[PDB]
Amino acid sequence: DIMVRLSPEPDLARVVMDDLLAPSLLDVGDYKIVVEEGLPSGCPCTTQLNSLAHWILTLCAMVEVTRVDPDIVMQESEFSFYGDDEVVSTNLELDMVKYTMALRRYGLLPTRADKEEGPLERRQTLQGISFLRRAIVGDQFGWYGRLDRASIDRQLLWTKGPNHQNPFETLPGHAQRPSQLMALLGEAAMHGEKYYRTVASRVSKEAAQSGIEMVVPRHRSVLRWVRFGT
Amino acid sequence: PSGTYAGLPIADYGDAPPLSTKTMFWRTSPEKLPPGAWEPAYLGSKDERVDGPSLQQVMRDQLKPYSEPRGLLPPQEILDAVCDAIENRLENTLEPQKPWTFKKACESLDKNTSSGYPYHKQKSKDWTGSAFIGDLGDQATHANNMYEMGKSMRPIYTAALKDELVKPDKIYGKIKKRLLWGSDLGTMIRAARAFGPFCDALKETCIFNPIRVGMSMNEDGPFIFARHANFRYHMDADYTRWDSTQQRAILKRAGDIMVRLSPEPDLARVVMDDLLAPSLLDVGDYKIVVEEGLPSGCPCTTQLNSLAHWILTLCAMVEVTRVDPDIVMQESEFSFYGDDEVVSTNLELDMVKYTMALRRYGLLPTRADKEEGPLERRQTLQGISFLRRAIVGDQFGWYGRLDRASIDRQLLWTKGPNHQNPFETLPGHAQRPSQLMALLGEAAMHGEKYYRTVASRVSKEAAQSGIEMVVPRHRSVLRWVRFGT
Amino acid sequence: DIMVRLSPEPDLARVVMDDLLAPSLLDVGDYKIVVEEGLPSGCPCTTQLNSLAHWILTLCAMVEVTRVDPDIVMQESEFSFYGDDEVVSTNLELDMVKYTMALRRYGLLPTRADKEEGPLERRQTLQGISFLRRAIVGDQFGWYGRLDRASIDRQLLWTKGPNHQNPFETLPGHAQRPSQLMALLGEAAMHGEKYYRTVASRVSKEAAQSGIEMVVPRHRSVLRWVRFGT
Repeated sequence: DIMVRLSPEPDLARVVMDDLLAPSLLDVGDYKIVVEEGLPSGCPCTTQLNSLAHWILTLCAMVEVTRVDPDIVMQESEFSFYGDDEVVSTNLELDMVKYTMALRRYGLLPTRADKEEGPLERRQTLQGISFLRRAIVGDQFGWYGRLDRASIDRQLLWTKGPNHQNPFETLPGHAQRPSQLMALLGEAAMHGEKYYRTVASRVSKEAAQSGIEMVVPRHRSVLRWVRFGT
Repeated sequence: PSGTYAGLPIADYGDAPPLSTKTMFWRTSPEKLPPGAWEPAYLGSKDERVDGPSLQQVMRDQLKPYSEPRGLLPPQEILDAVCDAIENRLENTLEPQKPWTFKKACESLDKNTSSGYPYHKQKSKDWTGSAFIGDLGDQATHANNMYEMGKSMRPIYTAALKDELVKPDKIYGKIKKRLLWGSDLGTMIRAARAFGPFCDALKETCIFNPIRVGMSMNEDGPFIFARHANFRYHMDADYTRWDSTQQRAILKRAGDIMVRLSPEPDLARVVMDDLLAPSLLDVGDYKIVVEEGLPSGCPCTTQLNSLAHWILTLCAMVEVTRVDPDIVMQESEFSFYGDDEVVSTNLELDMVKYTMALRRYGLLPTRADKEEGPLERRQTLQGISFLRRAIVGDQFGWYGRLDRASIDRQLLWTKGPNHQNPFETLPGHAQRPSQLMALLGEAAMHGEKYYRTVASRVSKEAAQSGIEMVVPRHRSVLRWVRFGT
Repeated sequence: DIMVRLSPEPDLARVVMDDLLAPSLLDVGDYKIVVEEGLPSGCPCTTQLNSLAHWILTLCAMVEVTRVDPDIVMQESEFSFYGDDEVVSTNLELDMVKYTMALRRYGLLPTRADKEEGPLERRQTLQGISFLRRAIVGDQFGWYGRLDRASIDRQLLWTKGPNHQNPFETLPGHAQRPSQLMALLGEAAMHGEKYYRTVASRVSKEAAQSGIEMVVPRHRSVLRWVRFGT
């Protein structure tokens, strides 16, 4: 409803929007089945429309529970959505027992992060919450998102290439991993000297057998590049 | 199916469309061609200059020597000695490249020319000034994956007959017509990726290294030939049926070097190992198997071929002279472009033993530019030729000048659309501004008198003509060709 | 006479040239004076006109001595000229006594390039002559002009700067070092390994405590940039 009304062509956008939401047709090999429900996640718009719903579902719960009108909640809160991924920040004194119910009651399925169990927890720090799969971290210089070391490590163990049947198969030098390789250093240097140095272990070797060779940067040197850019 | 086509095994059915019964050449005057004048090659059963064998048959004729017993390998002790020397020299000269992208490889290809197996579409039919879509697109994609993955593909070469001007005999005597191998786009881009960096390296050291592929006769000529002149003895060595007489064993030796100087060697090994594996050739009705000789389709091959050449020659010299190939190669300047060679050297070379060596390898030199041998060598660099140009010893330096008789032709014939009868006149041509110029400058270097008779012909060839152009003065244009830019 | 003939405004050149050659006025401070002879050497074209005379003078003797038509000698000879700077190569059998005598008669003062004495010797080897204070050298790859040891030694020991009265003074961290300092790196490669190491360091020494850091490429890696390219 919202996106159509907000589009330069409401008359036309409506016909298209009705089409998406109409009980959907999903080709699953042997058949095309009718999917009446959930989200039809094909199209371009989709992920925006998806987040838009998430906005609508979070707000409803907050208003249902706190009983403050939705403009005041929203002037008292900072929201972050991306499809299903979400941070919800508010000064309002929200009942977490009462909240989770409303959510579940709408048929949603919230879990206590990857810590298991509730009611959902609230905290008075932002540290620890994450978003787009990076850790939300704050220091003397401001806030930033930091892809965690476990997550960094895998990227060292796997590289993308053409479709094949055995995952343990190794490529050649693969002469197009300098872009990706650089980021890894950046990501690492935000975990202090100890770590970055042992990521300086691997990013070194896997640079020998590759298309070109450059020298590995200094920590403080790359951390700056990483934090304030560019 | 099975199992013998012109001396060679059958492996499968062919998919090659039929041979061109047509020429691209067209006459410039209706005037009756001079006596003994070159003409486009024979065009089969519909050709009207003669009734002769099928093109099918002509091609069988061309395939005879691929089945011939191969010649012998150079002595093992001399073979490695050289090969290790050649690579070290490249290593001391070649600027290391950065790997060729699909993007780059897809760009390199001569877009005006058949796709090969299996669509057989001219490449332009499917390109976007950008990348291959549709048919070739898919073909181009698949091969690229097989590259990065270091997995293998079987080249499928298509066979053709070169449309060119030939000595009239080769129409009215024993009909001959030269064989070409069309590569398939898969092998094409694949080899382009694998071996493009190397060829580029070669390009940008073609004056310092004997492999002159990519050179400019005009810009680079005066200094390549200047290096040659720095040596006492010079020799034509003129080879018959180079590509057919080749030994894969040596093609593998040049393959090894090439692969050794490639950015992604492991990826390159495969491509080579394929290129060199017994070649499948698509000759119309049947695909057959060519185990020996040089498979000529893809990029690379010409540098590959010269590189082999380099080896063979360097072998004979070490074989005969008894000298370490480093010294030979430092008492000598070479020039190879495919089979076209010129060898300049300070070492007294026993011409009898030397020729013998080459023949023993299963090569076929004829006599320099006369009849019968022992091969011979001169004290002077004039008289030798290369890339169809006579090397000239001028006060302003050395150069390449296209011979009189070669000019007469380029004035007698013009390239156009494909037609049935070479003798028709191309109704009021347009495209000559560049080509006319060059031949006017070619004739420039043959003196003031020759230039006049040319100028006039140029002009009535500028009669019914697209651009009403000036004949510049001789002095002026002679300045223009020699010195540049 | 030649320069004018072969210039697009001959009429007007005739003047400037007739001007440029007329008994010349030279301000030495106390007085301007008249110099009627020798080269008047301030003008853009100056060095070409002077080269042009060197040619004329070289041929004049050569032709006198061999007694062959000057254009013939020019097709049995190759010449390089740069003001007073020459290399004369030839297939003509040339009498070194009479040649020396012929020039010293034109009033020239040649000498034996490396042993300071005439008649001028003539060797069978292009190696050991210099041109533009680089020495002619030939290896298995071809010929090249190389700058010698002492000159490259001198180029490290000193550097340009603004005007000053005492030359042992040292300015701060000279920033226009790199673009040159690299070339020095180049020109020493051509003396091979041992020496190149000797320079490789002296280069490190400075450039670090100057602009940024220097990459000191491997000896064989410069040789290729230096000899071949690019």
